[PDB]
Amino acid sequence: AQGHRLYVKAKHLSFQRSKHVIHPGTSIVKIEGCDSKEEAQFYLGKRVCYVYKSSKAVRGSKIRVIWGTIARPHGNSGAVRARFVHNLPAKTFGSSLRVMLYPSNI
Amino acid sequence: VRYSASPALETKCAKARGAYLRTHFKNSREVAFTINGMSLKKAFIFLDNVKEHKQAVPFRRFNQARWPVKSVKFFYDLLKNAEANAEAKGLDMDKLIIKHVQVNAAPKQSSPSHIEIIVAEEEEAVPKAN
Amino acid sequence: EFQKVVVIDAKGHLLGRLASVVAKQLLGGQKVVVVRCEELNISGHFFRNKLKYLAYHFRAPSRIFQKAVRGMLPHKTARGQAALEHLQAVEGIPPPFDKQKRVVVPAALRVLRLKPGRKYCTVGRLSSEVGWKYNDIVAKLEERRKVKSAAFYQAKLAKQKKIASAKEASPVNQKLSQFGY
Amino acid sequence: FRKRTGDIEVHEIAEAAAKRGYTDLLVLNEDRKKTNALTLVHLPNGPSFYFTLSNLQTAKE
Amino acid sequence: KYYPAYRENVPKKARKAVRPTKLRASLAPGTVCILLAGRFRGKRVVVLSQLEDTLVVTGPYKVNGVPIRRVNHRYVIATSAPKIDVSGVSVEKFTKAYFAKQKRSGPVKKDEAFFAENAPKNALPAERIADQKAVDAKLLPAIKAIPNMKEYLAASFALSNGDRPHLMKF
Amino acid sequence: VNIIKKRTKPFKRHQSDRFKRVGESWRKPRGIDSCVRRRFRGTISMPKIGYGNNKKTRYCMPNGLKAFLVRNVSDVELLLMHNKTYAAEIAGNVSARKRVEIVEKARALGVKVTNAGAKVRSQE
RNA sequence: GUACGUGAAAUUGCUGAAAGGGAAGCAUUGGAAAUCAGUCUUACCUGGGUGAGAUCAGUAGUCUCUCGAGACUAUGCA
RNA sequence: UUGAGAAGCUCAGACGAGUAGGCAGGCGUGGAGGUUUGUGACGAAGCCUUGGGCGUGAGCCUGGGUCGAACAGCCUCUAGUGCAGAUCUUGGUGGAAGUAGCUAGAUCUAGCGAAACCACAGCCUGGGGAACGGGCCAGGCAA
Repeated sequence: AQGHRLYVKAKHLSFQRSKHVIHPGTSIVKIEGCDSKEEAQFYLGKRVCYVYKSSKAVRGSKIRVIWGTIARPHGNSGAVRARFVHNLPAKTFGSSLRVMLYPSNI
Repeated sequence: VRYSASPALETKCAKARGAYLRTHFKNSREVAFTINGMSLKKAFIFLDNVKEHKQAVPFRRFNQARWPVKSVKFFYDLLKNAEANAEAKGLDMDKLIIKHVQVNAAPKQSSPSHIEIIVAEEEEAVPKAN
Repeated sequence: EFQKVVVIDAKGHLLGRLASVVAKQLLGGQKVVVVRCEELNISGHFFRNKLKYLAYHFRAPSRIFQKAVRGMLPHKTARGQAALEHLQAVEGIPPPFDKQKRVVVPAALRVLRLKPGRKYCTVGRLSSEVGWKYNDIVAKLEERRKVKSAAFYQAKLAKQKKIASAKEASPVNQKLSQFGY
Repeated sequence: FRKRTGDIEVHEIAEAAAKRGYTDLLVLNEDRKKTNALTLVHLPNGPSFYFTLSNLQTAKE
Repeated sequence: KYYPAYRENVPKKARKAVRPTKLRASLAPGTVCILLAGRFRGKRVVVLSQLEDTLVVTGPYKVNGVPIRRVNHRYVIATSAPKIDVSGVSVEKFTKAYFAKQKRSGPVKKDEAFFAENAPKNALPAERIADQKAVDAKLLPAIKAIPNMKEYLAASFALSNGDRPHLMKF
Repeated sequence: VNIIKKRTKPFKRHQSDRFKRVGESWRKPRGIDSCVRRRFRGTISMPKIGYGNNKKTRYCMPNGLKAFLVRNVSDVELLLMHNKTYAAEIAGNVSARKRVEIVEKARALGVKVTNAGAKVRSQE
């Protein structure tokens, strides 16, 4: 099934935190192919989303999506800080986040 | 008197109640627990086995086995009362099951214990018409 | 690039450095399988590591490598417990993974990390005298698999040579060579 | 079944259903998100009955 | 009932006046573009002309079937494909009114709403197609001249493994 | 000026969960060595004047109206000129008889009733 | 239903639910299941016709006030 | 421009730990004079409830279920007025426990059945400076 995938895969690492205090308002996302702070500038502003399924059939479907937005880079390894409409659950650490290409600035 | 089960109206059921029975509460709870869900005739045979020491009631919550006869004797009349009340309604005897049983604490005057029992039926009707 | 299943060859790799990269990857919700763990290398000569084990009881380097990661992950945390099962350490290359690509970690390679003339120890050699008694059979499988793999490589090489000759013979190739393809 | 929409009253539904080809009309009044009254009329000018439902249990319950 | 009943403090004169929007350089009319969001995401579409915010764009109906539609510049990737002459088509008739959604109108008598016996269909008018067929008649001739352009619009944009949008300019 | 609150959750009393003789009503812990009174980490919060809400929004329901308790039908009449800011709360002991008189009057007056569907029942 | 007004908490039994590797416990952030919050184009303005009414009559009377200010009773609807 | 509860409305700036202690404004209970031409058998008071709200908070308003004869908001008057402790008083109730056992039968089985005690618990390893292990962090264990 070659095709689709107008987005770029990304992994949700953890929250913005000190050694012991965690602020779950913003989360660290490591986008594939992003390995420097200067490179992450391209992904600043994109719309990231978390896609998961559930048993309940809502509106005839089975998919619930929590949208978000990339805000700033995080370190020198291409990580980014993304704020979502609903803060991500703490169980989704090490999952997949889909960074679609809009709002495009290119 | 209002019982504790959503069934036990005139649908397929007959009741029976025990009030301030002079038996130890812990023994009645264990006796009630083991006989729940069994067939009425099966429960009668099992109670006989307890009297004849053929079978022993397990002691799970209030702890293994034991052979109480006084508590079983109290239950024998209630079950006999239960089927006597079933007959007055005119139910189908061979399919009676002990749908519900509950032992409650009584006033501390010896520790008595209220006992209730509910007998019912098991039924299934094939839909067919395919 | 990351995959659902990743096979990492442990030959010529430092234990601690290999443990670090897999520890981060395991917390990243990725399944990692490690093969040939007996051929891992630890800086420091053989006697020092032997004394280290004597002070220290699992004889399998696959267990030892797992044990090193186990204390290198939040084992108490239920997330760390779940991530532990996603890591599969096995000695040699089993058939379920022999016919698959085996990538390597640059940050753990001995040639890229160890100064020339520095003594090092091999876990499989180290484990041979501490309770492990399967070196011969493990080795015997290694040559058997590599001989079959080498024959497979020769067939693949011959196929590659034939298609390469066909590719060059194709006039389409140099029609639009301006793209660098 | 037709979900009531707009400012149309029951005396106007019955007239409309008379020419549409119906015989009787059932209304399930619901208030406070609990159904409590069923009123039914006989088309075109038959008697109307007004019952108050109780213990209405769905098939699931 | 016009004299203001309550205190009703009025909005203070806000010092905001609308100014023309500025679009990206590559968004010049006649540019192949990668549609990003909407039911027609992933197709390739040329830019007929610009608008206030969006870009009035259509793909060849006889190739891709993309109708003239407002598409916001943000949901469009500006591709550096060789530019296509779009001067031929009459772009002036394309306005906000032309692309305006039909007003919530057409009241119905309060008997037909019941029984659900008034449902119309807003099926696309022919002149809307005839507008596009004219646009196709003015862009389809243009595009075949450029080699592989007609097929390029036909193809659907997608990403393979190891695709870095920043590295490979679109 | 929208209805925004500095906090949703209520202030529960410290250790009010453990005991049942201890009521959930907030009581200031006066314990001399009380570390929870001392504002340590992992403890509970404590009411402060810093938690007050906007003075143009205090007493305002989430839809912007301030609840106003009307006993009888006389009270619902004086909300004639504040119907855009106040909502006629019907007292809890007002009988179903006067409860309809209050709701029908308030509907025509233009004011919003908060508990207009209590103890009553519609009929068509 | 005389173990009798209301029948709280502790406490106990039954059932349903989820959870249950030497605690539990609570706090933040969510998720999930379960459940409530509240929904509303509809009115306004404008146009005409049709019948009206009156606080309007190029109109007639009574009542209480202070000429005209009310409440009305006729009569016509410009 | 309507913004005179002048005890009002409005504008500006800085500031905000807290024991002993000092000052101020409030919330709540019983009853008392005034008042709401107040509420109430079309359901008062009370009670429970993962119903909805309000207040920083003390507290308050309301929906549902029970309930059945009284009750409340406001201004003042007044006091036997606010509880988690007192090895507190009284009543109730558990674990302990079907235990210690005591009345039979053949150690077991029936039958009859306490008191003491009880913040809550219960793997250690070390370090954790003040014991720290019984809770804290590193650890293993943990089924």
